[PDB]
Amino acid sequence: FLQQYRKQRMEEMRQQLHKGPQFKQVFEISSGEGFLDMIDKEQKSIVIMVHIY
Amino acid sequence: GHRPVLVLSQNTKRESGRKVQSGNINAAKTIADIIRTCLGPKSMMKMLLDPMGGIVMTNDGNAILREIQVQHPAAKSMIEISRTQDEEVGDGTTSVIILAGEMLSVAEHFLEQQMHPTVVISAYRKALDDMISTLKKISIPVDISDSDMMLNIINSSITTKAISRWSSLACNIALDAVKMVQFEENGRKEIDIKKYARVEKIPGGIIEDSCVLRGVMINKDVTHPRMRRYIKNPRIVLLDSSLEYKKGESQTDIEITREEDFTRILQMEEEYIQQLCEDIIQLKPDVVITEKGISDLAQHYLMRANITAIRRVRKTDNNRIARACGARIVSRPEELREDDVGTGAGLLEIKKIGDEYFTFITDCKDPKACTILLRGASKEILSEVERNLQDAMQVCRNVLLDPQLVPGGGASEMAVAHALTEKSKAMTGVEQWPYRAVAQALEVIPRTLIQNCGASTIRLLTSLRAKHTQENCETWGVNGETGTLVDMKELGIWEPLAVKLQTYKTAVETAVLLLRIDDIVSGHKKKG
Amino acid sequence: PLSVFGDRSTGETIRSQNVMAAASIANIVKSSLGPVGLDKMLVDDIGDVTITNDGATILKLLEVEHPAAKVLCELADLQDKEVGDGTTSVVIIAAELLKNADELVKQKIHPTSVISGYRLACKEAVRYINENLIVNTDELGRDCLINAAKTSMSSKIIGINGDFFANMVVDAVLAIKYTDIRGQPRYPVNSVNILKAHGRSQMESMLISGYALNCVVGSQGMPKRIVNAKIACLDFSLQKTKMKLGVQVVITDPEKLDQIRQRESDITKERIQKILATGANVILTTGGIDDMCLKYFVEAGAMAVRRVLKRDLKRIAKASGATILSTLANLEGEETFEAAMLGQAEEVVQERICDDELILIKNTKARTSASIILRGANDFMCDEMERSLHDALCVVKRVLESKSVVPGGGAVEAALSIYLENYATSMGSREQLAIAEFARSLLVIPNTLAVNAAQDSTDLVAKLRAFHNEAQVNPERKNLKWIGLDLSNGKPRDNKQAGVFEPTIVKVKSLKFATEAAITILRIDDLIKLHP
Ligand SMILES: Nc1ncnc2c1ncn2[C@@H]1O[C@H](COP(=O)(O)OP(=O)(O)O)[C@@H](O)[C@H]1O
Ligand SMILES: Nc1ncnc2c1ncn2[C@@H]1O[C@H](COP(=O)(O)OP(=O)(O)O)[C@@H](O)[C@H]1O
Ligand SMILES: [Mg+2]
Ligand SMILES: [Mg+2]
Repeated sequence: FLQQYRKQRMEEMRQQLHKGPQFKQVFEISSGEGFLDMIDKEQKSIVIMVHIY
Repeated sequence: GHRPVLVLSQNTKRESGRKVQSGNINAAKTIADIIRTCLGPKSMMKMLLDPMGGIVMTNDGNAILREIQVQHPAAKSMIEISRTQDEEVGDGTTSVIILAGEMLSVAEHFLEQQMHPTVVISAYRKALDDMISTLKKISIPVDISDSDMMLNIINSSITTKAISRWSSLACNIALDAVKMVQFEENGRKEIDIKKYARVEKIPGGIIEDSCVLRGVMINKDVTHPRMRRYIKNPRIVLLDSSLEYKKGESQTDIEITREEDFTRILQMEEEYIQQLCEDIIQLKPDVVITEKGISDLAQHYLMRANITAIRRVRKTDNNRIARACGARIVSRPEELREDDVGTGAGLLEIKKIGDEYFTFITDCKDPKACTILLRGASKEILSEVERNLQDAMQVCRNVLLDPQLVPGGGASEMAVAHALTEKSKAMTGVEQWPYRAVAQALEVIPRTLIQNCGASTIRLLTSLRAKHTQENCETWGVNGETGTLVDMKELGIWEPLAVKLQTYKTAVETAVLLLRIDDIVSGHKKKG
Repeated sequence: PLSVFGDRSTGETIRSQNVMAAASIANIVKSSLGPVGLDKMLVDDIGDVTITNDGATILKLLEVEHPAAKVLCELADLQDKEVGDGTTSVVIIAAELLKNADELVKQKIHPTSVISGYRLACKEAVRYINENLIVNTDELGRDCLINAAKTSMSSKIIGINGDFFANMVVDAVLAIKYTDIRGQPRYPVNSVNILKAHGRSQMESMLISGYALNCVVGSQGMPKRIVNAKIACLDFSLQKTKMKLGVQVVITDPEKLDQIRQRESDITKERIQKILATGANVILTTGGIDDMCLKYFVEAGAMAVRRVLKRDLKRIAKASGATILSTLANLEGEETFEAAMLGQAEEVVQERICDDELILIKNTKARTSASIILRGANDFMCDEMERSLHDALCVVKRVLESKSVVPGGGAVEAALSIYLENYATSMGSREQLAIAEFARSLLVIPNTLAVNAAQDSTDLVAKLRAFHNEAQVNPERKNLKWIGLDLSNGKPRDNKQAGVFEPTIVKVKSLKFATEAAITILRIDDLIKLHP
């Protein structure tokens, strides 16, 4: 029953006890040009994940 | 498009003057007022809803402040102060925020007039030096060899938490954990509550069954049912390297032309596994713990020697087991030595709790690491209990490192305030007013205790001040449960000098840091 | 008619625009000048908070669009790079010079005449400073360095604790003294490692008689303290050996595979065995160390640290006398490690600092090193502490290198204003006006100092000018050249006696850089802004 992933619970455990300092908030893009020059700029070999909401 | 000529960016906002100082001071005051009611033996708990869906039920100042997201940078500074206080001494987190807020309020009083902030800062620093001197003067020593007094100190530390109902059990657990994790090597003493003295919380059962184990407990089971689940006096061997055949670092393609080479290669894989297992067995152990995988063939060869094997153990857990059972982790099995075998663990047993298997090594002689097994109503209750136990262990370590002791219940605050007020009478300058104001700002702790107890703040505080004006009344504070004046050498509420020193220093320096700002610029790009 | 895809501004419009931009940049930081100045707290778009008093940091963090404003910001950065102090003063002086030059130009005075007058005034001001206002530090002793550090650290978060921080700075600077060729002593600041840790008060910051590493031991089984350390510094990783891209392993006889795989780690085992057999106790490497080598070091009872920074490793190696080894290859084609490559220290300890641990290498031999651990209330305060400490270290280095100092508190500015106002009458007819405006603009520093304290700036500056005029005219009143500003009481004061000193290089470089920036901006009378 390894598929049930008992390790998921402890993954949540140390994700909860991750760090000490403030956890910060997700950056919010306020303008379309902001999104455009955010993706256009920044290093190419770094992954950028955008969440439409 | 349309081009407006600009010096700075469009999204750059700048404000300065009295507005900035007032905003900073009110932000600090609001941060203090958030947790004002979570101080004292009669504090009320708060529910914090995580952005991730969790729930935090606590009256600890650091958790409440860290769970709150703020925009004003002064509030961010205050939260950082709370975290610093928690990390340094582990106690006094709620007191330092209130003290900083009160000091910033009494500073704002002067900044409303025509007094420059630098004068207030210099007066604050003089006052801080005098507070340190007075605190060191009124402190008393403690005998670390006296278990009763140490338990009393831990109790007075935890009387303000939800775990205070089971005070004796919690105090004994904390004292035993701190004492046994205490270590000495190469002339360097250490405690290291962070790495060792692990707290494991298993929901269910009763909290009266919680105890500190004479060893280490992990959430693991044997790799195969034929393993022995109960060994009387095990000899434990710890490893990091896998007990399975693995690829090498270099590209090592083979080229098979003869018929038997394939079966030969498989046979040598099996033979390598057997050789590793025989090298392990040569030390004649009973338990083998590995941070990585163990092959099935390795399990079989270990069974032939009647050896219990556990795999995929975390590095921190393996280090804790090494400290508990007196073993040394070995990477290459062929380099195992007799002194690397862990002898000293007086029992190993895998028992089932609920619907899960847990591995117990809980009869060690002189263990240097421990597992604090917490059982309780649910997950949040156990999280709060763990936080309280962490506070107790931090206080115990602070007392062990610094055997100075300071009266609690606001008695030290009033004593230091009276001493500073008496000292201020012989300065005759312009700095005497901020000096006296920040001296009297320490009275916010007894006032908060009286307010939380529900008694009359003004009458009790006036009586306490009048009592402290006497000749030997430095230990007179307020009873936080009955709202009456009492001598703390009779009530017994005492706190480490280190906690008080850290609280006063951090509060005064927070006030100094926030008093130096008159201009705020925001909105600019990070540029990096 | 031009048909240029862009905007064009010509003449008085662009001149006033440039002056406005420079004045705005100056006014941003004018509130952070002098002991009565106050810090600024900057917030990024991602919520990061920086609390600082340094002009260079403020102008670097700010996002600026106007080219003249960019020129002023780069001027502040250059002043920080080449001197380390006077970053706000140079910006203020340059902006005031530009404003007065534009005021002259608006009166139909040709910009070339203003530039010539500014150059003459700067040259004469430098000459007058070097010939009259400098004080040799030979007759002042160690107290001169302490006074310079105190003056530098005023207006900073560590100003009140200056009595302690100045001693710390002077000891740290003196600990790294060395003499290069030509017998000239040199003080390589930035070799003093600065570690920031929130926690105890400012007064409990530590000056380490050695080096401080922001690193911990690789394995928990290693000892945390070694008394007589034999430090071995390596520039290579200690991991399982892997062949390069050009080498391939092809197996035809199966019996060789086990030997190949065994040697693959026996190579590193032998290297570590040699390194430990030479007698080393502490091993520091810039590369990584895997578990097997960590266990070798643990069994040897030695301390091993991995991923050490290259600059930190170089500093430790040269302080302890060790040699950085990127390979264990000698000139005989063999693989050897010699005891002569081992550094020595009186102790190596992993100490706990606010629920965290760092490594201290105490009392390295054959060379003295220095490190400073700053304790503060939170991260922002520690950052400001580090910036102020760097400013003080740079000031002390400048004072020790060039043994001339000048009085602070605006005494130099007032003396230069009086002297240049007197001197302008002997040069030209319109460069006369330019030199007079240079002298008048030099008074912006004491004016800003007095304004920041809410004192009567006009009356104090008038009194200072009267004192310096009496000093320059009367021949036996030469002791009045040291009369500066006492901002605590709002009265003139003999700053040489009070201990308010600055390195001469700060004033000279600030004057030269501000004059050049003002000339560069004044050289513009037409702007074409091409559309992107
Ligand atoms: N029985 C008591 N009577 C009066 N005061 C008490 C008592 N127990 C604790 N206190 C006071 O309460 C304070 C502890 O409050 P607490 O909730 O721990 O805040 P913090 O976490 O900031 O220390 C101590 O300063 C102590 O003086
Ligand atoms: N103790 C003091 N008394 C009077 N003036 C001082 C004192 N300390 C520094 N000053 C003056 O304040 C001015 C501003 O210094 P500051 O702005 O802090 O340095 P920077 O220009 O590098 O930012 C200096 O020109 C100096 O002459
Ligand atoms: Mg407490
Ligand atoms: Mg300066």
